[PDB]
Amino acid sequence: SLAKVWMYASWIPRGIPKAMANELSSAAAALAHPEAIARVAQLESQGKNPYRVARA
Amino acid sequence: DVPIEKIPEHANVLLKKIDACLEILSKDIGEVTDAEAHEMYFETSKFQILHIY
Repeated sequence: SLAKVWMYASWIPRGIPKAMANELSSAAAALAHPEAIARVAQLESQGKNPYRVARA
Repeated sequence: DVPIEKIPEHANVLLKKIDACLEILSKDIGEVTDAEAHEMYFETSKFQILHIY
């Protein structure tokens, strides 16, 4: 189908940053204090962008 | 010059000596409990330490 064609066409573009993205996500889960991660989850449950909250 | 009745006196002396030894050697040092000695057991945990109060 056309969806498979789009998948096999966009595989190589979509996957170039996936390594660094997963690296940053995992390094955050590991190095960051779990209270900060819990606060992030809370704020996202409250419909807020916790990155903007942190910057503010 | 040593009669046979004087032997148990010597045995009593040496018994006193070895008892004074064994009452000390019967004691032994237990496992250390100072947290400063074992802080790295917790530093190296797979998760960060939660200071919960």
